[PDB]
Amino acid sequence: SLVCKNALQDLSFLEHLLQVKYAPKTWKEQYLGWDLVQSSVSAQQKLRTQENPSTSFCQQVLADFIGGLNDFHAGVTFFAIESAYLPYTVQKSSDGRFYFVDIMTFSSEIRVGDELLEVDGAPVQDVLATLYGSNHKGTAAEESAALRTLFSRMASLGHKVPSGRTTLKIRRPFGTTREVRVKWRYVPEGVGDLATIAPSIRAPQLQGYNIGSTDGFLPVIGPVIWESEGLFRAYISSVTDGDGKSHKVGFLRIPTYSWQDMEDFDPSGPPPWEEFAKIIQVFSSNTEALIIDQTNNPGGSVLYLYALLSMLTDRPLELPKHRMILTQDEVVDALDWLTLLENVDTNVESRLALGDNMEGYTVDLQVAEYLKSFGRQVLNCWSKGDIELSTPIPLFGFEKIHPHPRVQYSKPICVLINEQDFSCADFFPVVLKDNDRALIVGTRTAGAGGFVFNVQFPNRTGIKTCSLTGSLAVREHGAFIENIGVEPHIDLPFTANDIRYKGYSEYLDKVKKLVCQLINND
Amino acid sequence: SLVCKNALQDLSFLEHLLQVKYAPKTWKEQYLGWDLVQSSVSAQQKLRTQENPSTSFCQQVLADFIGGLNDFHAGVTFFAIESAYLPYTVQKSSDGRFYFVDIMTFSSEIRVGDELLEVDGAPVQDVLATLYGSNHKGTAAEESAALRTLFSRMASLGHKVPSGRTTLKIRRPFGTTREVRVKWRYVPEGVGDLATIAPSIRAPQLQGYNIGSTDGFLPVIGPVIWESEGLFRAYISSVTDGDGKSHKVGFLRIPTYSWQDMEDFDPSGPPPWEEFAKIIQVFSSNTEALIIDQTNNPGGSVLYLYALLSMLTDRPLELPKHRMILTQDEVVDALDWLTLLENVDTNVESRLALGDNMEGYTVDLQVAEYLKSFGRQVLNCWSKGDIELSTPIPLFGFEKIHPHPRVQYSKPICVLINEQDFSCADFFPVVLKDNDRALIVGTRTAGAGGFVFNVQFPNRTGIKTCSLTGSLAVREHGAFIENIGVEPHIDLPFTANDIRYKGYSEYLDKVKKLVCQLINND
Repeated sequence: SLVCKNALQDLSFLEHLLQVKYAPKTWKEQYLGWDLVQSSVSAQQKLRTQENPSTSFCQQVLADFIGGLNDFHAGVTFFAIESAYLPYTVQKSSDGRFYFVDIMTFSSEIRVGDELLEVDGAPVQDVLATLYGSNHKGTAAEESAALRTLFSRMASLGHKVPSGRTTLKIRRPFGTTREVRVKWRYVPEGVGDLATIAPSIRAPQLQGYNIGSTDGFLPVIGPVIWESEGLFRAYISSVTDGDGKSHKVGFLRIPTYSWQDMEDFDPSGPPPWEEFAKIIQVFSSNTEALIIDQTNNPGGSVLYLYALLSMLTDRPLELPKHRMILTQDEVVDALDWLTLLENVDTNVESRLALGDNMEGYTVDLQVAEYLKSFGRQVLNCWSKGDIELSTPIPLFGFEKIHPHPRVQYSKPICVLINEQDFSCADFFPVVLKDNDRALIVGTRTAGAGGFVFNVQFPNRTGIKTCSLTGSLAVREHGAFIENIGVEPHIDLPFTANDIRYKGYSEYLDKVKKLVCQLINND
Repeated sequence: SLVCKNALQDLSFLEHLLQVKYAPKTWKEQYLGWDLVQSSVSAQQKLRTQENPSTSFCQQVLADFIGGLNDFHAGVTFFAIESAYLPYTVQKSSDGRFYFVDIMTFSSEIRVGDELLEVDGAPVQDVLATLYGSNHKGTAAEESAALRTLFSRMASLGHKVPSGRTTLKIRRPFGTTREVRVKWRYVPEGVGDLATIAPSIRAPQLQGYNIGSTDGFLPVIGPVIWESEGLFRAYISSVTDGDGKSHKVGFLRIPTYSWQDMEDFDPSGPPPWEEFAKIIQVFSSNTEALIIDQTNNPGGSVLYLYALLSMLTDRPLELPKHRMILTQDEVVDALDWLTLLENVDTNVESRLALGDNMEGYTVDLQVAEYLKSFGRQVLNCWSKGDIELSTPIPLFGFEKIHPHPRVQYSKPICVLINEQDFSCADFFPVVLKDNDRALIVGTRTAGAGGFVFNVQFPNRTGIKTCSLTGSLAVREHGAFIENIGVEPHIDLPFTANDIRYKGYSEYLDKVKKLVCQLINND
């Protein structure tokens, strides 16, 4: 089959990429027991045993292949518009129950607070399992990612896309069970399937709960005495400990690290790191502690991550490093750095070459020194042959974060994290935890440790982008971040009660106690 | 050998790319007698047959492989910085002699006008031959392209970079012949040769005359009575025909079609197409004819090219079409135009969606209909399997160039072209000549007629980018532009007298004579 031959040829290329620039390969083989060849043959078998397989089929098989790496940064997108979604958002309680927390439509028999029991006569947990990847380990993170695709399928991601209607068995809060008939919002495929066209081909002739949400879903922690009216959701409340003694506590939500994609961001007005700074000043002056909600964050720019970290300390913070796979491509970046900073010996000279700030991070002679150090280390590894999985190297050469020159929050911090924190959102709590700067609370993060790089190549299988991880992050003490993530100091999952009434009062009550203990420092 | 295995693996990927998205393949096989598998096997031999090869050696072989396509748009750049340069510019006359026309250095032994006889003891011609591509066809375009690298060698382009002193043998205008010792401005390689690193690579272990010159190199054809002071070089001169009768003739130079790269261009200010409109309004009033200097133009933005062409006609012009190779990547681009203009149904909406214009080309409902038609034509081809080399299709669906609404030049035009006009500089004369709007004078254009795409992929051979041609432009009469380019009406090459005495008097006298015959409308 033409379609089949194309998929096998492209499968071998993706297989090849994994052997050239996939830094976590060795980790996956040892941690998951993953085997490139077997996994590859397992996919070839699915392609070869179909029957006039469709382009869609092949895309689905290739996505599962890359899906077997159990890597959030490793995936495959296709040139396919087909999709189907249901205007519902659910959240799972620590005791295994799924509740609707948001409905985006008309008074359907499904309301917020109802519990989801089945999908097409099958228990929700069993339907989710069919959405897991080949090497599913059972982490909360993989579970949640699967949940997110329960009501949002896209051919561009390799999902099977359903159409028509489906049955959801829901449970009302007063015990009434009802089977509800819902209809997928379906967008038909626009790219014609290559198999249908194959026989007619002629030889050439001449002549919110969303990840990244600004506000998040947590209700205020107590009476508000102050509130920011800018980009970020931030405010001051008064919490009374178990001794009727009031305390002023700051609350701030860091929604994403790709600052330009922030809801309501205006490229003409002042950058987001400047408004963040205005909020910290207020907090430094009028608060005794700071709660930072970092849940449901996709990550984004590292330099921005560093920018925010630099305003939450008055002492340098040690940073993790990355084991990299080097090619002459990285070597040229190294040389570019060294020449750009060649004649830099003063703070003024640093800014003249790098700018006043790098996405919020203050530029100094120290920044220029780190970057030069970075280029020298890349060049040294290259000449030493340490290029398959390099000695750990810090991004941009930054060994540590130095306190911002003007604003520095120095009181106790309590960061809230969850299974939907990836990339920089993994790093934020890692840095604060390992440097003992803050109390980490919530549930283990996703474990997406390594920078991504995308690869595009012409093909007739519909592959648009294959993204891969080019590094393996390692913490001060040796622990890898990939797949493990960051464990919180206090495991605090959401209960059925927190979710069922959308009050999260048991979660917030817990958070308030911890903070009070931080203040009273007992 | 590791560097060799890698080059063979990467060569095989380049070979594959040519079997998937290289539109002029069929044309190269029949017009050039080129054979993929044959050239490939030849490259493999050079690699294997080499005694412990270096990275740059392999890069040279892969560049020679791609150069065998004899396509100005097909090339390979490498992550390498080594390079050598000599501060001289040379121009070849029709009789086959090379005279210096520019010296970017101190008053050395070489002067403008001197004739270049040899380089490194070998005659100039033989030195150029070492630079020709596998399937060199003797065209002037190919020989000028090689001449451009005589004094500029870059490893980033796969050239062998020389260094040290060399000998240029020249001849003074009065007969004296001298051997001049010179030194290459040499930049050594900064990206370590992988072959030198191979033995120690450890296994992964866990934890003017330039193309695009604004002014060009032609001196005014007569006394300047008027002169523009904008970005372009334009003026009005009074050419007294054979009978002393003075005629006011304008002169305009179109340096490039990538307006953003123009000399002194300023984004924060009025666009080049607006200044072009200003200049034309002036010629419509104060000239009886117009000479367009379009030599040494690298091409650029198609829309911008249509913009300028719409301001030089009062009647519509037929446009060439393209035979494209299609993958779902292109099908998606097509669908995107269709959704973007899904609700466009009036002139006003057309501009709300596209802007008052697209790089100078007047936006109208017709324009939008053209774009939707383009998306529909691509979809139809896909559904028919006409994807290896589709039936001809106009870029953006633009069947014809519609005259600019505010400014149009009605009087006769003379366009000067040469072998260093590529891409859009091929189309400009092709459109005017096919629609009988202008007199084309000079020498055949390069013949680079197809759109390009760039491919990147991780590798240890140091390949940065590989550009390929994804389309074959076809003229109304059925002739291809690729390799053939466009032939002028009057063949007027630059004679030795034109070059040596840097006056192009023989040339400009012929141009002036040809003009007056047009103003006399005989």
